This record gives sequence, structure tokens and C-alpha cells, in this order.
Amino acid sequence: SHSSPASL
Amino acid sequence: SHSSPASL
Amino acid sequence: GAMGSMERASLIQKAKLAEQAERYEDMAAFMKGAVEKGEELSCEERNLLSVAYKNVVGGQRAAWRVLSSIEQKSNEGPEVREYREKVETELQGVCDTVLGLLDSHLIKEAGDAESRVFYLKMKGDYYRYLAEVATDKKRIIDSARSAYQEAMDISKKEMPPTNPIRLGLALNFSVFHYEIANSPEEAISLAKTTFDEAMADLHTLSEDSYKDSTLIMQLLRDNLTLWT
Amino acid sequence: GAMGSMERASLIQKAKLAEQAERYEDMAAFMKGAVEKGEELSCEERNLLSVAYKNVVGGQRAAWRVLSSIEQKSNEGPEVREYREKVETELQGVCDTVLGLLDSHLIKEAGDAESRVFYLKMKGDYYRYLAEVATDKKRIIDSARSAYQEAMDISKKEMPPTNPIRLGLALNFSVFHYEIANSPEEAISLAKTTFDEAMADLHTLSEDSYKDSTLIMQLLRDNLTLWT
Ligand SMILES: Oc1ccc(Oc2ncc(Cl)cc2Cl)cc1
Ligand SMILES: Oc1ccc(Oc2ncc(Cl)cc2Cl)cc1
Ligand SMILES: [Cl-]
Ligand SMILES: [Cl-]
Ligand SMILES: [Mg+2]
Ligand SMILES: [Mg+2]
Ligand SMILES: [Mg+2]
Ligand SMILES: [Mg+2]
Repeated sequence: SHSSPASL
Repeated sequence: SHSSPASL
Repeated sequence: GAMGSMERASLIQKAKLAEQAERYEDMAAFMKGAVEKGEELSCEERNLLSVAYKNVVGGQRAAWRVLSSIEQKSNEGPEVREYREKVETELQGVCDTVLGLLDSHLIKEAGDAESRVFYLKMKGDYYRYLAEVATDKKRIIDSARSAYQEAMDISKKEMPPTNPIRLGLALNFSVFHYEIANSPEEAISLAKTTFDEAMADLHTLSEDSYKDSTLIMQLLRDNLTLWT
Repeated sequence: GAMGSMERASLIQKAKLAEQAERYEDMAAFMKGAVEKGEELSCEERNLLSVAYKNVVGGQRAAWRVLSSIEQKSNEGPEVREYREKVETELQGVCDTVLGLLDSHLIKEAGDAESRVFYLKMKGDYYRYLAEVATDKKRIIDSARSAYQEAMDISKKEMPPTNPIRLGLALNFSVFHYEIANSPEEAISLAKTTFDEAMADLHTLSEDSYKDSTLIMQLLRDNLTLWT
């Protein structure tokens, strides 16, 4: 599964 | 410049 | 701390240099030093902290998965188990370090939604990484869930549905449900409702914010395709 | 040494695991431990040693080049210089470690052409990496040249022109001439003669050896295209 990028 | 691979 | 003698501004500057050089262990050590100066972090600095440690643990997770797969095949000498344990222990050390920074004292000083949700999401993330290797497992899972849930409650009250932090939190909580908590239906429901609610708020955004939000929405979509 | 308590065979096994996991710092530490057991290395083990340290220093060289470029642009606070120096010092430490292993006592115990040329080539390589950051520079360059030259003399006497070790040595010595020693004409001459002599020996080889040799010949060709 894809998770969030670190930089938001 | 290209140099040699490590494994020979 | 080995960074105690360096100026905060110099640590931030060097974290950015380390990022450009793809030296993420250095980057994390610089940002740890910056956190330990005791001041709250700016939005930019919070992102540098996350980038650094996410790349460090990302390499450890990838290595752990390689070694675990080899170990499981070997169970279809002690060296494979020993080396997997070595990487696992280093991974847990990094997670414990991040969780320690969040607990001393980033979360308790974070009052604004953007910082508090960011840090609580991070807390959920690094308990999730601990859960991936745990076999304490139930309590680690509960700690991840609790952190994600507090972040979710704040984000729904204080942030618009397209906020990238809110979206990235919902994305990662849905991954937690699917990969960790054996709750694929909860994962699908969270991803779909998050996607649909963000869709309906895109009209409020500038071109640049639109790009930020839709990038994360595409990850929600990709997961829904994989999960259904 | 931190690896002194581990069996030689276990260190080799774990070096191979670290390679699969792309954990090259671990891989180098395991192979350093294996070298320090005092026995000569097999052909496979020599290659593991080289793979490990070449990937470690490769990351350091890439980071150093990024930081040096930033530093030169800044000269068109001390932080950029300090951090470049930090990476540079770590890079030099790795090179010194490899050179120390070669001098204590891999080279002096290597009697067969394949091992002796391999180690002398490595010695030239890691002095070349030191030369890339040196500004002692002349003496470091001379040390690289001397090692490459002894390796060349042995390889031409004892190895066929298509031997991959001989070819990789000639390739790297030609890069030394072009990038380090300000001798592009020597570099071109060495690359062309090496390529042509290997071409004329390919007919002696099996399908598998043919593939090994032609891979390195393509690197010689690519450099000649870049240099002419
Ligand atoms: O009840 C449901 C209906 C459809 C569904 O699947 C998706 N929903 C949204 C997107 Cl963007 C992509 C997909 Cl594959 C999930 C639950
Ligand atoms: O006198 C010379 C003549 C040609 C030359 O260039 C090449 N020689 C061989 C190859 Cl494989 C590729 C090249 Cl571009 C170099 C020196
Ligand atoms: Cl181990
Ligand atoms: Cl520094
Ligand atoms: Mg100060
Ligand atoms: Mg169902
Ligand atoms: Mg023994
Ligand atoms: Mg000329």
C-alpha cells in the first residue's frame, strides 16, 4: 500500500 | 568517465 | 548530544545540505539536534524532520523485508535470524528516537492544528513501523491507533478536507487499518470518504494548493484500486 | 575488532545477506572482519570486499561532489565548508581503511596474478578516490600511479587481454590519466589499445566469458566517445 510522503 | 564495476 | 555545540540555524542549514546530498542519516542527526534546542519547529522544519527520519527508517524497513523473506524461506545456521535481528534492532532504535523527540517535548508544546496533527500523525507512523516487526504487538498497535485517532479528531474539527496534512494522515491511517489492524473494510471506507470529501473541497483552492491536495488524493485512489 | 568474535564463514554469509538487502556499510564491516581473520581471500570473497567498499565510497563521493559544487557556487557562513569537510573526512577514513587492509596484509600474501592484480588495482582505485578530494595531492597521485603501474605490468605478463580484471584495471587507469593526472592523450591511448587487443582475443572465449569481457570493453568504448 502507498503511504503519505514525508513533506506535507 | 565510466570506471570499472566492483565485481570482476 | 553531539550536536549540542552547533547553532540551531546551522543545524537547519546543514539538514538542507544533507538532503541535497541524499545523506539522510546526517540529515536526521542535524534535525534531532535542532529539536533538542527546545524551540518549537516551523512548518518547514517539521517537514525536514519527517523527510530525514522517513528516509532512514525507509531503508531499514526495505532491508528488514528482504531479510525476513529470506528467513521465512529458510524455515520452509543462525546467521539469517541474527542479521535480521540486527537490522530490526536498529530500526526499533530509530523509531524509539523519533517517538522520544515527539514525547520530549514536541507534542505537548504543539497547540496549532497544523503542528499537533503533524506530530500525532508521526507518532502513529512510527508505532506502525514498530508494529510491522513486532511479534507487545497488541499494545504497539493500540498506541498507533490512539495517536492516529487523536490526530483524526483534531484534523476533522480544525482543517479543511483538502489540507495535505489531513489527507496524508487519513491515507496513513487507512494503511494502518489494511496492513496492521486486519481491518480492510475500515481502510476502504476511510480512503473512499476521505477522497470524496476532498473532491468536494477542491473548488476552494488555488492552483498550487490544488496540486498539493490532488497528489495525495491519487495515492488514496491507487490504494482503493489495489484493495478492491 | 567488533567482528572478532564471529566465525569467518558467518561473516561471509552475512556479507552476502547485506548485499541482498543493499546494506553496504554492514557488508563492508563484515568483509573487513573476514579479512582480519588472516586467511587469503577467494575470488568470490575479493569481489564481495570490492562491491561493499565501492558502494560505501560511491555514496560518499556523490555526496562530496554535491557539496563541493554548492561550496564553489558560494565562492562565486562556514556551514557549507564544514559539512563538505565532514563528508570528506569520512570518505578519507574509508579509503584509509581499505588501503590498510591491502597493506595488512592482503597484497603481500597475494602471489597469484588474479589476486595480486585485483588488490593492486584496488590500491590504485582508493588512492584515486583520495586524489579526487586532495588539494599531499602530488604524492597521493604518485601512489595511485605506482599501484596501477605494478598491476598493469603483472597483468600484461600473466593475463590474457580479455581477462575482466585486466580490462577493469586498464579502464580505471585510463580514467586516472584523464580525470586525475591531466593526461587525456595517455588515457585515450590506453583505452584504445586495450580495446583493440581485447577484440583480437575474444575468439578464444566461451559464451559466458565473452559476455564478461565485452561488458567492460563497452565501458572503454563509451569513454573513448566521451573523450574524443
Ligand atoms: O463502496 C465503494 C465503491 C467504490 C469503491 O472503489 C473506489 N472508490 C473510489 C475510488 Cl477514487 C476508487 C475506487 Cl476503486 C470503494 C467502495
Ligand atoms: O587514434 C584514435 C582513433 C580513434 C579513436 O576513437 C575510438 N577508437 C576506438 C573506439 Cl572503440 C571508439 C573510438 Cl571513439 C581514438 C584514437
Ligand atoms: Cl549480525
Ligand atoms: Cl558538519
Ligand atoms: Mg544560539
Ligand atoms: Mg465488504
Ligand atoms: Mg573459526
Ligand atoms: Mg592529441
